Amino acid sequence: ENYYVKHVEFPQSATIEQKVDMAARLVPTPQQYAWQQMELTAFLHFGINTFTGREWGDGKEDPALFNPSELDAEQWVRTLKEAGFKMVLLTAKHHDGFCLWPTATTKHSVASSPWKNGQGDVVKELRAACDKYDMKFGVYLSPWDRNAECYGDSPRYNDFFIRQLTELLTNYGEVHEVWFDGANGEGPNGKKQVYDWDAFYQTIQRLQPKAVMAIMGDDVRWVGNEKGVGRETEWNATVLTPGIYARSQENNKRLGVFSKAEDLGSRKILEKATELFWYPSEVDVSIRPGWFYHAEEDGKVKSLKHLSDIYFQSVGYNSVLLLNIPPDRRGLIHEADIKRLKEFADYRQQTFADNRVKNGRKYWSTTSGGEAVYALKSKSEINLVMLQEDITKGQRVEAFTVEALTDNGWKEVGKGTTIGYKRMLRFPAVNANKLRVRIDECRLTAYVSQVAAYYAEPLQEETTKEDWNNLPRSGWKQVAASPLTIDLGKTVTLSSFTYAPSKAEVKPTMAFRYQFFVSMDGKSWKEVPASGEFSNIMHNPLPQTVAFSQKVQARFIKLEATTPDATVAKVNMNEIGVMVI
Repeated sequence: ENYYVKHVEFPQSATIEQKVDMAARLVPTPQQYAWQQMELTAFLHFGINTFTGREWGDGKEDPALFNPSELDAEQWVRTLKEAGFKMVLLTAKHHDGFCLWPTATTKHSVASSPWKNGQGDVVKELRAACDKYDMKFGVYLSPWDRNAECYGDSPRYNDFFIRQLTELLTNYGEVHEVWFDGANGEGPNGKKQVYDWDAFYQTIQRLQPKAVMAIMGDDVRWVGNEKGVGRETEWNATVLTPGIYARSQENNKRLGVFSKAEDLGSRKILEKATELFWYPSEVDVSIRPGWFYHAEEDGKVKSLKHLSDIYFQSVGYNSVLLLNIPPDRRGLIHEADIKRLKEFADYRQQTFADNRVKNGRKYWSTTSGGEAVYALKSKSEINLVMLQEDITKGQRVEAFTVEALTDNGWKEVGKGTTIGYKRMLRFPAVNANKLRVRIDECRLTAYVSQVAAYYAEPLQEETTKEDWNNLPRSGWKQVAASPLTIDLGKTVTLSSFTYAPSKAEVKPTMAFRYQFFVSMDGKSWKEVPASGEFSNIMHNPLPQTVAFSQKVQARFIKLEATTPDATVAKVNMNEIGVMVI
């Protein structure tokens, strides 16, 4: 049994059967395998953009603006260690070109900033904190540089880039990941850099034998979006050609593949492929809407439910999750982010504390149609199953089914396609005493190395914060759907009600003409005087607050409405707000 490390070329008139056989035996390097094991890593977007409020800087920023008031990289790393992250990855230089360490290559760095009298080095402080907490360290060094005069004079910039890279990879200990962002906004006009990606790779390999080269790299593949969503069917043995190879643009176009594409490795797409790459997916997403810190987003840190969903759709979908948490203008991770990271870590810890499968590491070799049964611990209730393949021998599983043995027989609890490094399936809780896994389809013989099962507490979405409703709807009860009639849950005095079409979107069924009524007992209804028209709502579906002439006492409210077409409107309780005095 032989394996192809990282790349395999199919012989010129290989049959699909031969391609499948070779594909099944394509395997990660030790560095790629070690990377995969991390699972959960942290991005730190920090730089001059933190101080200007921009997501992308333009290269004209004054270094004087870089001035963190109380920077503490130990606070960053302690927070992230405690939250479960296995590496921290710093934006040493973003597209704006401002360097966070005193590089010999340019004046456009912390050396030209007032921070610590020009004597600072953020990269150094982060490395010292990683040293203290035994945290792995990675660097983001933007290929696109909007400050450097030599950008787009290709050989000069390539040398410049290598000199920056060499500093980062020489003076700051071991580096486990080097991130080369593909983003470039020069556009059809402006500067045209031809990067020497191979020389950059040779530098990395010489200085940092453990490192993987990511994104514009052939070690780690961008998942294809920034929203935190991987693929249910995730082939890390992939036809997608790393962008750093000169042949990539033509070969990817010929196969109809690109980073965001749906299918990057099915047998169907193998048909026109002439080679295959071990090039595994990394899901990058921010804890906030933006990558850099904005105070405006302090109330927009992603909810626990959303972060959990991201986890299940990343780590649970055979990707590594790289979650960004941006330090602020103090040079600290903000309190809101800290609290939410702790919540997320506590949720994962609770969820994975008690594996209910006994003997789940019985290594299982099977071909298509094979089944394996696993006993559960006494009195198990489960709603989460985790599977792994032995990817040291390739990625092989193509379809599978999972069943749980109840008091009243086997119940199907999930179905999937790929497994890979790790695949998790969630389903409604069941009480069961065994689990059965069936490999419906696989390449060659599949090797399942673990099955595990858990009870994950179901999480509720966060309540949307609305400045036009100050009586939480958790206390309301719907009395009637049409006309929408609502018991607010106690007697209040109202200054207004608001009608907010769902998603602020126009629809044929929206309210236009209306009468609003109030009652103390839900039987005797008094009309509240109002214009009776949500004027222009069919061209502007943003919320409309109807300010009352008088303070209005109410226990129950009722909205009678017709649509722009004079039909009966449909209104949901979530589209109504009130302001209590």
